[PDB]
Amino acid sequence: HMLTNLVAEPFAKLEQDFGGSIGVYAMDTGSGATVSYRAEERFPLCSSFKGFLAAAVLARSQQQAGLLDTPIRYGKNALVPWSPISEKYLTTGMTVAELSAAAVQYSDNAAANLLLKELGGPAGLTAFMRSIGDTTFRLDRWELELNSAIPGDARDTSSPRAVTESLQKLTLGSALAAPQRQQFVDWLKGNTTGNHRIRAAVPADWAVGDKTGTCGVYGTANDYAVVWPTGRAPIVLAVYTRAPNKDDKHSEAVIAAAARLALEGLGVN
Ligand SMILES: O=c1cc(CP(=O)(O)O)c2ccc(Br)cc2n1CC1CCCC1
Repeated sequence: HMLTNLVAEPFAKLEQDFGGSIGVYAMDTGSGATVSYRAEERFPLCSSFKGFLAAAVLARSQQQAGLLDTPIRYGKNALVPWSPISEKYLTTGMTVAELSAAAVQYSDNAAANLLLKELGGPAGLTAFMRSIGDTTFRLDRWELELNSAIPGDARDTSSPRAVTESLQKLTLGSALAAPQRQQFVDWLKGNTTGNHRIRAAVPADWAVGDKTGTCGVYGTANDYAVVWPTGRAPIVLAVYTRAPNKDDKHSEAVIAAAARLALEGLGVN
């Protein structure tokens, strides 16, 4: 609740050094204690929607047996920049399960767009988020246009608090059936793109699943994670940044430092 104040001045100093805005929401699932800094502001999702995309695919797999094993074929024209798995299987195709793992663990853009098409596009993923009680999340566009991160534009945004609340529901709550919940957790744990973000703030003997996002403009980048500290209940957190100038650079170091301050606020140093 009021752990925010153990670290509200440290967050203001971090954001001043960064030269932009940092949004943080962290929840101790044991006590319900929370740390919030700009937790209600909108930040561009960038690639961070791909974790929710995989969760929506897993949800649909509860109603559509065989969905995950469905082979998907795609042409050269489906490849977009940063498609490091899907480019290796262009001549063969991949299963829905494989595309979901590529979208989560490599942030694969072709895979993301192919899975968006299966769900009925950005409105389809937005519908899934509404179905679990998230009224903040909006996806509007596809890869790569959703990365514009225009100041003041609500398109393709959510808030750190809504991302944390939704992540808790999907990974630890009852939004997915048990097998689907563990598959989502296992994809997040195998992510390869987040070593310099939240993961950099967590001890090596704690389990962590995360999903990154990097727009590449307006100092805009983010990460959300579930962390299993030993001997206590899991922590769910979201760290989002943006900056006023198109040329402003994101900082992975600032996201790690924000994650450290959120864990210090919850008393999990
Ligand atoms: O779509 C992505 C995906 C990633 C990996 P994540 O978003 O951090 O999960 C990414 C990473 C660093 C940076 Br700079 C930019 C990125 N873009 C936008 C680019 C503009 C053309 C090429 C893709």
